[PDB]
Order: sequence, then C-alpha cells, then structure tokens
Amino acid sequence: ADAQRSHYTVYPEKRWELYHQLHSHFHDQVDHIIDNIEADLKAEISDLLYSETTQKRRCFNTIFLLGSDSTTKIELKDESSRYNVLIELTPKESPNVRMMLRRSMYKLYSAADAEEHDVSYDLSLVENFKRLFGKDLAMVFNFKDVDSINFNTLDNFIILLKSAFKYDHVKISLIFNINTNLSNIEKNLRQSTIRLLKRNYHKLDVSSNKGFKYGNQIFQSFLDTVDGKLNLSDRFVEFILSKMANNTNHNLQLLTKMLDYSLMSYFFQNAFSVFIDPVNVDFLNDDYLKILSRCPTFMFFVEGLIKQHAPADEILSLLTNKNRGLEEFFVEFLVRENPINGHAKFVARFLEEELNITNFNLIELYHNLLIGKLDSYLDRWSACKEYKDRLHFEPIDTIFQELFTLDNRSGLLTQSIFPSYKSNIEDNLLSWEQVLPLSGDLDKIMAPVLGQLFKLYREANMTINIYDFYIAFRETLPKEEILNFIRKDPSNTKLLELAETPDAFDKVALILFMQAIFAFENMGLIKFQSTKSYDLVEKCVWRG
Amino acid sequence: KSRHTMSMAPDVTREEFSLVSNFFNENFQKRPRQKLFEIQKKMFPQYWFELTQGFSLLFYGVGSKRNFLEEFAIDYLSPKIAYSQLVNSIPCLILNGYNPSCNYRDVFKEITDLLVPAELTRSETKYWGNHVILQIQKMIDFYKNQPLDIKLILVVHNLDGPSIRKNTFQTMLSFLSVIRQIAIVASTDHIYAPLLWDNMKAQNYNFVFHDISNFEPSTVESTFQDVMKMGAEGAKYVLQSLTVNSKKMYKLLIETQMQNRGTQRTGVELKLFNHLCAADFIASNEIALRSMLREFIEHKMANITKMEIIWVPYTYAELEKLLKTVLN
Amino acid sequence: CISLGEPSSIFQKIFDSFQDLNGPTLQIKNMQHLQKFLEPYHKKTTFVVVLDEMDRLLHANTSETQSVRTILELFLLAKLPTVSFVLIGMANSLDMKDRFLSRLNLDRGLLPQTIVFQPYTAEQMYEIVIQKMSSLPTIIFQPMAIKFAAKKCAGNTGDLRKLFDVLRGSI
DNA sequence: AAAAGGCCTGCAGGCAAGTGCACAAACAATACTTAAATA
Repeated sequence: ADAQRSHYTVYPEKRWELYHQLHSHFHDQVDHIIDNIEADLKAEISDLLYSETTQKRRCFNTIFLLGSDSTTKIELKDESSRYNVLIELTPKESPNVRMMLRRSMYKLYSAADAEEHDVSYDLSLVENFKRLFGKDLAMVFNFKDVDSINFNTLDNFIILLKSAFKYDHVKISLIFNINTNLSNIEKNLRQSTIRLLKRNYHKLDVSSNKGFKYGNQIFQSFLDTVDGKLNLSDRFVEFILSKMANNTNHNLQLLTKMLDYSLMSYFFQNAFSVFIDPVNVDFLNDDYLKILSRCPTFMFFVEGLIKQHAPADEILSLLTNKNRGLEEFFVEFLVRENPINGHAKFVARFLEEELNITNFNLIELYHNLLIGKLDSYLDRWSACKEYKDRLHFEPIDTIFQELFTLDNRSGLLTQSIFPSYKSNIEDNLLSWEQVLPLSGDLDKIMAPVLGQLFKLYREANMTINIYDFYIAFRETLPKEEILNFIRKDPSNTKLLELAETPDAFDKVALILFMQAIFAFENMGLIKFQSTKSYDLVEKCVWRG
Repeated sequence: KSRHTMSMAPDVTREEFSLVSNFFNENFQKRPRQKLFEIQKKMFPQYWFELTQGFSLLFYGVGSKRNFLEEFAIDYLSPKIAYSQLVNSIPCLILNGYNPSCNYRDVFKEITDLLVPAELTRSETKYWGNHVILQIQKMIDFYKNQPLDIKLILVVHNLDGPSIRKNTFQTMLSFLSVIRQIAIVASTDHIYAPLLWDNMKAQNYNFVFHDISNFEPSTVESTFQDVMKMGAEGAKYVLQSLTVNSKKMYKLLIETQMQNRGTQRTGVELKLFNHLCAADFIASNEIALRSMLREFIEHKMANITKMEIIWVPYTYAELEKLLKTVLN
Repeated sequence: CISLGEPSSIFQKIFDSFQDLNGPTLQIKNMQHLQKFLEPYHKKTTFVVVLDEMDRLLHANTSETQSVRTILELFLLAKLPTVSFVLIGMANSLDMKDRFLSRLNLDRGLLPQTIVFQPYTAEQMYEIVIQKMSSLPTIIFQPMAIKFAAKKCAGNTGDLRKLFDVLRGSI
C-alpha cells in the first residue's frame, strides 16, 4: 500500500573455522601487498612532487598519471611557513570556467581557514592571501577524471591560472589523472597551452597492471597461501588467465575476488577440507568413508591395481572388505607434498633474480608447469637454454588430489560471477519449465504469460504493430480455458458478474496484453517507441 | 496501409481491469510460485555465507523481486544475522528504486545519521561543494580501521530504477558499497544491467550474481508506469457534465457524423451544420456556433479536417453508445 | 487554497482554528506529521477538514512532480483512528480524476462520490431566485419574460444572479 | 551471312510523399544561500 513512497526505510563448523583461519591468512597477505603498493604510489608521487628546482620558476610543474585509476588519494608535505593546499576538480564540478574558478576558490579558502582558525571568491584571494594568512601559498590541482571534462573549459581555466604567476608569493602545480592515452590529451588542448605545460612535466605511471611486479607477486603470494594444502587443476588456471585477460585496468581486485569465491565454494561444499591436516583423521565418518569411494583417483587406481596386480586377492581384500585398512590405503598418499608449488616458487625467484626476467606472467607459467610445456614457455626469451635442465620440471601426476583441489567443472562460479545476462533471461523465459513445476489445469496446458508471449515476440520483425501482435496473441489465447478459469471462482460476486460478459474473451485479452507489454518495458525487451503515439513498437533484443 | 490500430480494441474499465488482474496474479500459478519459493528458500544460508564476505548480492531473473526482495531481506537475513553477531534488528534500508522521487542528497542525509555520527561531522557540511562524496570518502577512511560486522543492511528494488540508474546516483552507491561493514543486496529488471558498471564500479561493487525467476506480475512496478489506458472515454465524462443546449448540439453533430468506428467520411460540413443548427433554431450565427463548439474542441472532444468536415474520431460503437445511453 | 502551490502553509490555516501558537513547520508539512497533528484536544468533538478551491492546488505546479504528489499525500486517508481528516474537496475541471493514480483511486480515497452539479437552466436556480425574492417588488415585470431571459441566457450562461443584475441595470 | 543505316524497348531519368529527428530554450523546480526570530 504505502510502498509507493520513496525509499521509506524500515527499522525492524570445524570446516568453517578452518575457512576462517586460512581465508584470513589469504586476505592478510592480500592486504599486505595492497598497502605495499599504496605506500609505493604515495611515496613516488610525494617524491616527484618536489626537489625539481626548475630555474624558470614561472610555470607550474605538471605531473601526469598515466593509466591513472583517478581514485589515487594524494598527500602533501606539512611544510610549515607555507600552506600546502590540495585542490581536486571533478568533471562534474566543471560546468564552465567561472564555476570551476569559484568552487576551487571556495575550497582553497576553506582549507586556508582550517589551517588558519568577506573574501572574494576570485584570484584576488591569491595576492591578498599572504596579507590575510601570513604564510606564502603553494596549491596543487588534482583534476580527478580529465578525459570527460570539456577540454575547451579546462584550457580556458589553465590560461586563467597562468595570470597568477605575477605575485611570486604563490606557486602552483598540476596533477593530471588521465585515464589513459597521453596522446588523447595532447590531441584536444590548444598547442599554445601544451607549450605552457611542457615546461617541466613527468610521465609518472600509476597502473596496478605493469610488468605484473604486483600481479605476478600477488599470484605468487597466493600460491604460497595455498601451498601443500590443496590443488588447482589446469582448467582452473586457464579460466583465471582468460577472465583476467579481458579485464585490463583492475586485474588484481578481480583476481582476489574469484580466488576467494572459489575458496568459499570449496569450504561450503567440500567435506574433505578437514583432511589437509592429520589432527582430524579421527574426524572420519562411515558416510565419509563411503563418499571417499566415488573419487576419480579412486576408480583410476582401482583399475591400475586390477591391471598391474594380476592377483585380484590383494586388491579385493584392500577393497571395501576392509574399512580401516581401506582408509589407511587412502591416507597413504595423503602426504604428497606436490613440489609443483615448490619448484614453481623455485623457477619463479630464479628467473626473477638469476635470469632477472620481468615482462612475464607467473600464472601462465604455473599453467605450463601443470602442463609440462614449461620449456616452450621459458624458450620465449632464449636465456634458460643453459638452465632448462636445472630449472627443469616435468609435471608430476600426483594421486588422490581429486579431493583436495578446486576446478570449475560445474561452472557454478562462472555462472554466478560471469553470467550470460541476456542469454540466461531468454532461456529461462522461453523454456520456463525447468524452473516452474484447482487451477493447475491451465498452468499445465498453457504456458506462463511471460514465455508464451516471448515466443510470439520472437517471430516479430524490426518494427511491429501493437494490435497485430495483440491479435496474433488472441490466437494463442484459449477462450474455452479463459471461461474455465474466470468462472472457476464463484466465491467472488463481482468476478462472477465479470465472468458472464459475452465479449469477455477479447477484453481479458487486452487486459493481459496491456499488463504484459506493461511489465516488459522496464525489463528492457520491448521499447515503447514514440510515447504519446504508441501505435507501433520495436523489439530491442534478439536471440543472438 | 490498413494497420490494426489499438483504437479498434475492446476497452475495459479500470475496475474490471484491476479486478481481473487481481484474480489472475493472485491465482494464476499459485502452486508453482509456492513450490518455487519453498525450494529456493533453502538457498538462504548460502546467501548468509556469501554476504559474510560482503560480496554485493545482485539478483536477476524474470519476475518482480520486490515482494521476494523484502521477503528475503526483512524476514530472514536481518534479524538472524543480527543474532548471529553474538538490540534493535539492523534497520533494513529499503530503496524504492521504482519510485522516481528518490534523490542521492536526501537519502545520504538519512544514511549519515544511520551511519556512525562519532564526531560532529555536520561541521564538515559546506556549500553545494558535494560533501556527499567527500564525506563518504572520509567515512571510508574511518571504516578502513573499524571492526568487521554489518551495521546496516541496505536493499535496492530495481537497481535500474529511473533515479538510482542516474550515473551520479550510481557512482555514489558504488563508493558507498566499497564500505565493508555494510551489506549490499539489490536487483534490477533492465536486461542491460551490465552496461551500468565499468571495472572501476565493478571493483567498487564486487558484484556476485544470482538468478531469481518466479514470474511475478510486477505489482508495485505496474503502479508507477502508465500506458494509454492509464480521448473517447475522456470526453465521455465531460459530456456527462454540460448544458442541455450543448447536449442537443452534440446530439445533432453525432447524428450527422454517424449517419454516413466513426470515420472521417461520415462527418458533416460546417455550412450544412450551421444550416441545421439554424433550421431547428439552435445556432444564431457562426460565432456562437463555433463558441459552443470549441468547448468540445478546447478539451479535444471532436475532430475537424477538410468540405468542412467535423468528424468524431470516437468509434461508431462508442458513438451510438453515447446516443443510446447518455444522450437520449 | 489559492496562493500556496505547496502542502505546508495550508495546514497552518487549519491550525488557525485552534487560536493558538505552535511550531507547525513539520506538523503541517508531511502526511505522517499531519496525522500526528490531528488528535483532538478539547472534548473529543470530531473535527473534519474541508479544502475550498483545491482547483488551485489541483491546478498548481507540474503534475507528476508536486500537484499530483500533493494530491496523493493529502488524499490518502490511512489513519488508524477512524476520526480522521475526511477531505471535502472541490474541482472545476474533471481532468483531476483522470490525473489521479489509477490504482489508488479505484480502491481508496475521497474520490468515489464524484458528485456533479450540472448547469441548472431554471428548475432549481430560478426557484432560488424566487425564494430570495419572496419580498417581490410590485412591477418587477412579466415572469414569463423573466423565464424567457433565463432560458435564452442559460443557453450560454451559468449566472442567473448576474442576469438578474443586468435586469436591475435594465430597470 | 555480316556489316551498316535506321528505329524499338530496358534502365532510370528524375522528385514529392513524407517521417524521422537532431537541432534549440525556456523549462518546472530543482539544490542551496543568507538574513531573521527566538532562547
């Protein structure tokens, strides 16, 4: 009833503990490397911001941020006897020149007040500044997201600022947060103003993705967080590689996301997590003994026994005929250290400092490792020829790993993280039975309105009539069932009196149609082309 | 180019329409709906364990979520997970995204007081220089060093709403959802949902997706939207409130325009129309005639083209209905 | 309700009936504050509200933004005490009922009794004329010519009192 | 049987019917600022 109001608020495990104690180590190393890169960025920008004593001292120094996320916060030197006021401009803050100027002036004046404890929002505040605050001024401008700001406005604003260089008690510096493509910027500004910025620039880069010095490094840290405690099939690694390669800017965040989600899936369905440590060998159950039978390693090794051990008696006795002996036979191979991780770290740090190789990916390296093509991997640089036999690692086919690992064979994560958003809808709409199981008659003999309308929808051309479709749907409409269903409710009076209307079929047809086309506009499929006309419409989506 | 025009359609009064929609939507596929719902309710501890890691839960799948949205959120998630923390059940911040009167400024003014007012952050309130974004930046710097537990659960109905989808509102909600101590769960209807977020906004959201298809009639959503039924019937009430002279002159018009769906060929010429409304002694001249005509025209109650044809675009059926019911 | 274009200062005008002084700014602004605002005080004699000339609020600023919003707010009677502010509204052009939300109007509100008052040619207004003119001047003139004037005006007219005034000007 | 005067028909010479629609300005009321009344 009231719901039509606007956002009216309402004011009303051992496996899990291992999830905690390990997931938290994972996130701990994550946040460690995160703060490392963050302090790195702050440090480099603070360093480059100063010490560049350019004898001209009549042009503000510019600091470009190549590939900048535009989210990088900035700090400044306290630097007593001179205010260091930061100014940040957003492409939203920039409707014109005048309002940019005023917003910036108000911001910097409020900052001078907070540092200070009637003024014109203009350039006068600059030269009066000393007289009005004592210390000399040094501001820095941080255009948050430049690519979208109308460069004529920004250009005019910079030419405006240029006038401030006739006071000598202030100095300015610019911080361009270009999203990318320095060429894009130098394509739009007036060349005469570029020649004003080009006095002392610094093409400092800010990109989480650069030589993977953070990417490969966090990948390696993850490898360490998962060492000797689980596995990851080649399918998993190649899927990670693929989905990473299509997400340029933020690979790392998404990488952590997918790894954590896989871990959550495991620790919420896998029952053998309790069996990476011997302290829970007593955590075994008879049903757990049953489920440790259906393993693919189990059947493969049963077949290997039947083949190699020609005497079937040992294999039969070690089989279900014993349970303690069987579980000992299982836990026998539970301690396969899987040097794959060890030799992986080995070759990693090796080609990091012995060969000192940078423009590479440890992810696909580990992929090749599990494959064994690591030779056709290291070959890429022609510097491990002397080492491909000391960095040599044939992939080992560990056993029983089919219980302590993670692979996307059911696509649960893929479908839940990277769904086919339009394809899923088209499927579940047209099909609708795999989800949908007195009045059951019509549901069993006539599809839900949505899908049975979607299917007529499908054969429609680019521009369609409302009423042509209305009639083609009337064809689909069983009047016999419509009278079966309307009078199926005698308990209501008004609905009964409705039920005897002789032209009720086409009326209810228009009713159902004008509810369906209604609810199929906010869903995006159909577009009510030319509101105030609504004589025809267009089918936006096609299957494809 | 004779196309089927919605004019030639069996109209249904608002009462009959509403009531049959009620009957259907409350009885069409009940047993399917309840079977589906009792089946999918088993997923709720899965949502619990997923939101334990603050993964913003986005819900797609055909049919309205609003009912199911408030159902999962208000009744299961909030109080159970509140008890699980170790006391007011965490205020469920429901966003009526379908309501186009939602604005980032005021909803954040609410959010502020919902969130920790540990300091007089009102002192940071300033000029139009948006302290929404700066203050939320500060709030994030604060929460970066705060303990990890949900202190408010916000849920958006139809994240593709006419207001929330505004890119400013979207970015605000992104920088919001960056906060760890809040659980973000919402849903959309626009099939083009992924068009909304770049890798920056995805990184902010960390969206995890789930399908929910229960094939609802979109009750509340049918309310805010509106179609041509939501003119002939417009004038039908007008003529019910007029003067007897107007009644008679429109009666003569409707006879001479229905004699020949009421098509334009069937109308009359204003020359002969004046001849008639002067013969039966109704109209004194052309000025008073056109005056007592424009009262129909000034509400678009009759059509006129060119002969001087005044043709009622209202259907022959509806016209003779006016005759037999309200005129005679 | 003429010079307001907004639903706040209206309800202070109902507070005008208390002959008192309070802080109304909210309690006269939002619907919930209105419900808080209307619990009777003196003896529990029910107070009902009437809005004269809503056809200025109905004819106020943009519909889907404020005037339709104001109508939705003021018009919903969902109070818990059945002794509520029962709106007695008035609208000139019928389009107001067409501008209402379709779902809300049919099952709720002051809407249903959309009483109409069509122009009375002579049958009720002319008799009101006679009943006020009981103290009838001697030679007013031919009453049949009076009814003639009544008809040949009310053809295009709704003011018999003003036709009576042009008659006093004639005399 | 083919090459050279002459004459017939396929390609389009063309353009008004005509709708889309991408330009513009106030637009209806946003969002916020600044002086006043009360403790």
